[PDB]
Amino acid sequence: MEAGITGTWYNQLGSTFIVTAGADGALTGTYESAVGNAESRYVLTGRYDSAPATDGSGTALGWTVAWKNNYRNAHSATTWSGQYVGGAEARINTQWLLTSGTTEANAWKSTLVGHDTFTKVKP
Amino acid sequence: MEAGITGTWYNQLGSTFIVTAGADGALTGTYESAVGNAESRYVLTGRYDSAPATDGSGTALGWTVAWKNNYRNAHSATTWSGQYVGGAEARINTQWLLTSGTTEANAWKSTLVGHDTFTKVKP
Amino acid sequence: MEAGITGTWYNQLGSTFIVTAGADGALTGTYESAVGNAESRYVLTGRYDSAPATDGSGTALGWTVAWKNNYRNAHSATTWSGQYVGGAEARINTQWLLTSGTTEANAWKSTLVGHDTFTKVKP
Amino acid sequence: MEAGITGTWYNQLGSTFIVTAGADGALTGTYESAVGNAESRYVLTGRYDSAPATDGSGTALGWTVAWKNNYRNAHSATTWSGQYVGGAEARINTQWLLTSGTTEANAWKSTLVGHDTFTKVKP
Amino acid sequence: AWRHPQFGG
Amino acid sequence: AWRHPQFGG
Amino acid sequence: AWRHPQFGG
Amino acid sequence: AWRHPQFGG
Repeated sequence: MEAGITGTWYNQLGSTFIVTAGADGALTGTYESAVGNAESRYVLTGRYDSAPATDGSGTALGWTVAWKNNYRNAHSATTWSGQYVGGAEARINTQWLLTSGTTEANAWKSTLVGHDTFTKVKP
Repeated sequence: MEAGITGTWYNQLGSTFIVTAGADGALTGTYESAVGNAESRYVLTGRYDSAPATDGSGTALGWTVAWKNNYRNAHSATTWSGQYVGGAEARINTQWLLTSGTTEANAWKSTLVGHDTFTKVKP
Repeated sequence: MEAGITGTWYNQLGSTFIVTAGADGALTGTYESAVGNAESRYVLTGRYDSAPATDGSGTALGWTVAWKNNYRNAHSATTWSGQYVGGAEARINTQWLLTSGTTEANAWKSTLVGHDTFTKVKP
Repeated sequence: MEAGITGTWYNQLGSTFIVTAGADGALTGTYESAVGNAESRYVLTGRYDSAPATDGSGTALGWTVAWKNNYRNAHSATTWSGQYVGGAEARINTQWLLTSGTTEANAWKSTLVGHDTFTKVKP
Repeated sequence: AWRHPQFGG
Repeated sequence: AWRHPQFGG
Repeated sequence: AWRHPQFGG
Repeated sequence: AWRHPQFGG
């Protein structure tokens, strides 16, 4: 189990990540790049190290969001890979890969890469 | 729903990816980098586009494996981001990010990047 | 100095990479994604480890191409990072990052990631 | 030509990037992760878009540093891919790939990925 | 081009 | 969208 | 260094 | 492990 992961996280763009960390190492929740906007809400699932080293190392984790809900389908999926770092300034530092479904000829532009930092405090 | 994703996939290194694609867009299964070896078996969860474009584009998907099971804990997690391409030579082309839990000073070496191609036929 | 890097390399898409490895660790040459087509020819510069380990490890290298020549300007640049592996089946395995100049609002789609394998034999 | 690239840049870790932007689109200079420390100084070469769009888009660029100088050889090379954004708060936002020379069996851990932001003002 | 939903699109 | 020159564009 | 489990380690 | 020169190593 990883105590301080469960809860609401905000990236620097305004997006909200709401997650529950299961004792089993399961991450379950929703991602919304808007303010309680249902059309901007998507389901996420992931995994985290439920028994991290005690030496001050961070807690490795990862999650995926397929960009399809009841209002839209962007034919793409993003995976965030990173680690949770506890403390008064808790944060989840990540790197992401956004892949779009493409034809074979267009596969060269299928994957974008970037990074996000989530904190527990509003934007 | 995405018909041909459910099943057993093999990467070019020998690893086995066993997954079930739920109608809801859920990916559930196990990853084993060995031959039915229980100590090499890890749980995976992900998401996929359950209503992909019909124009011949691939089906975007992503999954995460936290490297901890009942036999070992590597304090790390890998996310694979990619797309499923159907046909007689079905394949899942992906790019991955392997993040290890590190201390703040060692964060520069926290994330490795690579790529994998899975097919339905043995290695 | 790294003996077998100087020369003509081909990726799996047909692109041609012509490079000269300087004794100083300098990589200089041209990249053309076409057949001797001048409008498809761009200048490249990079660096390589000129005194690699002798234990069978590969030779680390990297190069950049800004996509502007006398016929076109795609307002973007690609960096390839990888290693040279000698032998009868010499090859340069790389991972690349293609960044396009964007406005601040569009920065999320500025960088694409992929991979290429170059060999000395035609496509 | 890109007016405001030539000069001294600092990342958030203290590293110094000294570069000259040639009219031809050439980037030439040195990278030092220390304070005028000669053993920490390495040569860099790259390319940039010398005629960027005028619509407020950034200027795409990329450079490579092979980690070998007269004092040390880390058998690795890093490529930074990104864009220059002018203004009172000029900055170069990048994503990097650090590849180490490895044996074939160890190739899975050959490439690290991260990101850096350089400003013209001290750390 | 169009705002992807990940970025408030 | 349009074929980038890196890919034979 | 040590074989990570992802790669048959 | 050891401080790579890119990071002040």
